[PDB]
Amino acid sequence: GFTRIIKAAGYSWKGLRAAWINEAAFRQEGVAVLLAVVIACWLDVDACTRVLLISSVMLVMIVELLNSAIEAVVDRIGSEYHELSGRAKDLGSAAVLIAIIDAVITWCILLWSHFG
Amino acid sequence: YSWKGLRAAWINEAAFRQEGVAVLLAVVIACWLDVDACTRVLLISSVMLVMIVELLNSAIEAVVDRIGSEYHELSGRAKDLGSAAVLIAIIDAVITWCILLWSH
Amino acid sequence: FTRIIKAAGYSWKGLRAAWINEAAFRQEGVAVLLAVVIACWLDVDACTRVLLISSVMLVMIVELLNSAIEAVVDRIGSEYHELSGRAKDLGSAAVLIAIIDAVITWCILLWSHFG
Repeated sequence: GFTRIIKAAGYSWKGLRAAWINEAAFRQEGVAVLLAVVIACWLDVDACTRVLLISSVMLVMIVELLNSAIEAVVDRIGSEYHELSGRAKDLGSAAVLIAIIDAVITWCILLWSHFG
Repeated sequence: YSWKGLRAAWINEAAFRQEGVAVLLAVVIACWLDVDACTRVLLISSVMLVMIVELLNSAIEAVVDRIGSEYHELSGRAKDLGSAAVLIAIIDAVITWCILLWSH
Repeated sequence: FTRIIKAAGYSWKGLRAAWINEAAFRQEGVAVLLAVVIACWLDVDACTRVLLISSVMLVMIVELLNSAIEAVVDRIGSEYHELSGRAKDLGSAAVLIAIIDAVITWCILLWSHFG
């Protein structure tokens, strides 16, 4: 079904709008993302450098989204159950950090060869 | 664990079959074109990422369904959030191929 | 600046937990620093050096998200008394594709370099 694509596309924009509204950390990163994305589109670099500059930052977005989905499950569980170790939320937090450290290292290495 | 989940996602998820095709297709096309290593890697890694995310999405959807048969605001929020991550990976793959191939 | 310090602590607590508990994570931690060392020491261009480190770091990201899902299934599987590891499977499947992707990357990158 071709309409199945427009359906799953609907479920997506719903989760993008809901991430931007409820999740605060998603908003700040989205700023640094669209900035960096634009910067990459105007930097005089090669298609490999440009893609690597854009994708590394967009990975932060993807990971944060998966982190928000996990938290929504812990919150769901937290409504029925009383105690929460919050260890699942701690692991999803680390994943986002590693994505950021990655994008930072990516941008530095790529720009210090470029500007260097 | 590994092969049990890839055969489960293939038999069940229709969008995963379309990505499995896409991954292998990407590997081929990346190998045919006269491009350098980094280009070939980016051509493949981008599509493989879409698959990696879609698997994590289906993993979450599996948990949401196992928690309760009942839809909650927070459970619906979970599914939609993961479904959005897949889109970004798809778009990221689209951007990747465009920047690389327009330059070629 | 108070929310940022709070989140980074959650990340250290998460990293320290994954290290102590998950053996596969310790192997991947070794892999990252080793990937970094190998990628840097080789007279290698920027994009390749990034891709050599990025690909291995991506593995660590998926392993962490996987272990996060595993923790949720185990909170359920403790209070639900019903175990259908459909989720734990799909998680490990993702990490595998991350690893395959990493090997391919290192292959194609290092193959072209020494070509």
